Amino acid sequence: PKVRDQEGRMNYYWTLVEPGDKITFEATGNLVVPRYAFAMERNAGSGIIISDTPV
Amino acid sequence: GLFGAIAGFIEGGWTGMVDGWYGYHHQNEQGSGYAADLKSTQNAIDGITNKVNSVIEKMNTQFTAVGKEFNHLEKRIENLNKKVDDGFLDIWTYNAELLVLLENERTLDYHDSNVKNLYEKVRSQLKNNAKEIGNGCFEFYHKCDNTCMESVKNGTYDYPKYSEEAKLNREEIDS
Repeated sequence: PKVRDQEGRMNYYWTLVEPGDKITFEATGNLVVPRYAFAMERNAGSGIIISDTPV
Repeated sequence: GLFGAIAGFIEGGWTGMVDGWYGYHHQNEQGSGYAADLKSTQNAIDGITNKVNSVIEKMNTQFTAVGKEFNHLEKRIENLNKKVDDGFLDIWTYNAELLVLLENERTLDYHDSNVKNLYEKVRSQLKNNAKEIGNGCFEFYHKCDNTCMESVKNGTYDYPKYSEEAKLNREEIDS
């Protein structure tokens, strides 16, 4: 069904890469390759808040 | 209340007594005035601080868990999460309200007991040498100077020392 002027669909995926691990890509079509990835470290005491309150 | 002294046989408080929770008011030839009883007030302050500590010290602040998000095919675990959140909230809300109510009743009774115990200590000492005139007040059958007054507020009052005096005045109105 046409959503936002588009009869097609795109599904977005994600994963995590361990240190010293290789990730491989292989396709003959229909691949939207990553360009900008992210390196991160977990804090502990953080979360997500849904609000309209000003900052 | 539970011990009959506060709002009981001692009808009201002393606004003019600002330096303590319990104590005495005296009146003799030297002078008058309110004076706090250190021992009862000091112990009671320790007890209430212990009581408040025993409630709040173990209520350490904690890190609240992340508010979970679920999709349309996760209603069962969404409801389970809602059941968990609601279950804990009801218990803490009900217990905290009920605990404070029960604790507050004991706090007032504790103050009532300390007044009654303080009154009994004085009554146990004076015996026939003074007349119980109600409202927690004693009228002496003998002259009690400032030095004599502190002996009553100490547990030292010498009944035989004023007995011969107080006996004569007692039987004088008794006859």
